[PDB]
Amino acid sequence: RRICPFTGKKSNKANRVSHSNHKTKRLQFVNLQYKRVWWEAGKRFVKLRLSTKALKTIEKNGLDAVAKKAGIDLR
Amino acid sequence: VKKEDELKELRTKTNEQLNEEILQLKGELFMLRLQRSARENFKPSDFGRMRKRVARMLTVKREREIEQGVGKRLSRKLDKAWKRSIVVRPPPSL
Amino acid sequence: YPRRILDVYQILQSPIITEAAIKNIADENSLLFTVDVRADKKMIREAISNFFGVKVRKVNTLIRPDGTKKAYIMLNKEYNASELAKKIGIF
RNA sequence: GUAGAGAAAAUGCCUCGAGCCAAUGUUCGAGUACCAGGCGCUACGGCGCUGAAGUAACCGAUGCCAUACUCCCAGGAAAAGCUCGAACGACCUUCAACAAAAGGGUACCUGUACCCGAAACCGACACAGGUAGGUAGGUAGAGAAUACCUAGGGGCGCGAG
RNA sequence: GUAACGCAAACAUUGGUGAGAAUCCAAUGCCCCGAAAACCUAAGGGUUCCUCCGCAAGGUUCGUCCACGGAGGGUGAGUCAGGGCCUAAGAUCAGGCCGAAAGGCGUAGUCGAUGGACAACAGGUGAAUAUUCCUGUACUACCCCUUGUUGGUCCCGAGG
RNA sequence: GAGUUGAAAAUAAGCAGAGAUCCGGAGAUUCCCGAAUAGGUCAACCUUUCGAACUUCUGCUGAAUCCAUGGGCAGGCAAGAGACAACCUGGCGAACUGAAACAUCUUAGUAGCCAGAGGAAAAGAAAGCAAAAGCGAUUCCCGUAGUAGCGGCGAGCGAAAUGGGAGCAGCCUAAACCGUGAAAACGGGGUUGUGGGAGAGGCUGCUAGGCGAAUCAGUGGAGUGCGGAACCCUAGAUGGUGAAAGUCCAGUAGCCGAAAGCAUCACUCUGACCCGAGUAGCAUGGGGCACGUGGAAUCCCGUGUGAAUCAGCAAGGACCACCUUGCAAGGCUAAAUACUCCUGGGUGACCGAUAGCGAAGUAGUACCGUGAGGGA
Repeated sequence: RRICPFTGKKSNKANRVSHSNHKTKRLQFVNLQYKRVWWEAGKRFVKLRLSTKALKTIEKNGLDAVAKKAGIDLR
Repeated sequence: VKKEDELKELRTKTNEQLNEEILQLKGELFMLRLQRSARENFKPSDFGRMRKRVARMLTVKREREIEQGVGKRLSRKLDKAWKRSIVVRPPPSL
Repeated sequence: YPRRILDVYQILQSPIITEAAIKNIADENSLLFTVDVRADKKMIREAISNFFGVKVRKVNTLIRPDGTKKAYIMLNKEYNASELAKKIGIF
């Protein structure tokens, strides 16, 4: 599923247009990733699927601050 | 006869009702069939009696246990356990 | 835990009354009955033995095509089915 | 039987009335029947009594031996039942679990009718059609072809000129 | 009131039944099939099976007859077949992965015979069932008791 | 309150004034399949050890690592699951067609599928309208108006404010501060616009019922109609009855009635500090607002950047200045509004068996189709 569990971001609809306006539909996906994060208390790896902006939010406000807004934790 | 039935069997107490119920649904149900009992000796009201008799019996066990508690889940379970342990035997008049 | 399916005290509907059954009473020393469709051999033999106080060498059962189970109930050489069935109104 | 982490498989020891593997065959099963034919029924169907001989020779299968033998390459299912067995890990354990012996005693569910090389399935039809498998008699013949027949089954549901 | 009446194996007679018979039953001939047009099964039908009655409709004619209509009956299993055992192709799939939703992949398992594993034969009987009922003679699986051994049982490692 | 034991109606035996049959409210039972749920399955069966399977609740435990998570065993009336005509919310999303062809555009965010929930749902209490005059959350009708506009400026698409109505209702929460370490996790203090904060000084109705006026004859199957003579009316609504009745019947106007259950009323400021942040804005790619990127505002989105805090921030159709208006990035909320598988009451210049629902007869039946499905 193309959903970041933290930001709640989805893919977006887009009628991506030619020079002549002969449209289609396609999805502008989210810039997700499988990546390890570093928990403060535990001090372990956490193998998660996040957005790029999720990283920015985690580096802003420490994991547990962010992770309360998506109920599930302790893997 | 009808209005009497509560005054009859609300006095008889549960373990009395077992053998009462069974004896009722035993003979005067089963024995009255067989050849439809002597061919001119049905008295077909007897089927009307016993069917309505046992149904009045089973209410008293049930309607008593509501006051205690139970609530139809346990009731069905103990109906299986009770029903599991029976053993048919000759009815009265045989 | 006894019965495949629990059914009843009841089970036995009625004995079959016809010309084949009467002859089978004399020949095989055996009764003939209509029972529950969900009636077992074991169940029938426990019922009829425990009812009349008679022994049962074997029971053999079939389902006539409407869906009502009829059972031949055979009796030991000791117990006499002619006189037994006489006192249940078949003779 | 033994070594070596090793109870099975595997590296070396010995020992085998030197023999095994089978289908048929001898007996009981079976002094019983079954039985060709005779002696009486009484009207549209079988049924009571009696009851002889019951062996040999040759031919012989696509059947069995045989999951046998030879040859070939394209190299020919799984899993439980079964038999060992030592572990470790659990349970059930001294009104008990596994082995053997005659005699006892005990015995779940469903299918079973009838058609099924078809007037009953499949083809709209009581349709010259289709439909998996089994059993395979005699004479002639290489033969499951053919021709004529047995057992068994039929004369094709408009007829007359 | 024409074409047709579904193969060119084939019928004939005597008697019977009955309101009525080329067509229904019986006998006698004759002829046809016989690696079938014979007798058993699997699938499928789904009561067509047997008995007594009826003949409006159905049956390419008739019809006293019927796979037709009405009424009543008929299918008996420890050993036959399946399931209560086993697995293949395939199916579904806990946790797991992936996907707007619906869902897709996929392991552990679980289903799934067309295969493995398992114990019965003859004679007899009867309108309609018979390895099922009867008679004889069998076999498989359990509970007794006589000897016993101290553990069994599952998992589990092998043979097969 | 008088005869009953369903429909077709026959028999047999029963139950009925000590009050059945019936009618209403509340309870009890409810085989098997089906969310199906002990396990399996070819729905209505088979196997069992007889069990709500699975998940969050709640009691213990104890993996690979301390804690923890997975997992295992328990108790559990045990919340959830499925179904449901239309209406409705959200997700995906056509094409034929129109443009006399056709790709922008139109069909349309329509049909369809998918998910969700209620009696309505959604919206909703101003970072809003509007213009120097003012208005005060939504939603629906009349209107403005086919006007302003947009548009291969083609086909077409098409607003809003002012104005008249229907109906009206407004709330709560986080931090700055406080206490029991500290963003261990809990209670109090406050939440507002032409700036605000804390801090320091039983009542009625419904679900059964009840009482309820007044006509007689002649008329040749039968009279309610015809000629005759009456009467009632707070009853001349209806349905029946051998032929059409205010007075034959059931009724109606009018009054009476509930054990039980459901609905309804019952003074200062350091201008300290606070003002919802990866947010707004910005670059770039889009969607949608009547508005096709156009001078393109407003609203929402992928990518990358990335503020400020009422000496503030946003809007007023690029944009800057000055005015005016409001306070975004947390939530909740009745009504007016939409609809009919359906219940009760009423009505019809509606149908009358080729009509009216497909269906006036045991019709989604017979029948056809492998199946979806069609269908007398």
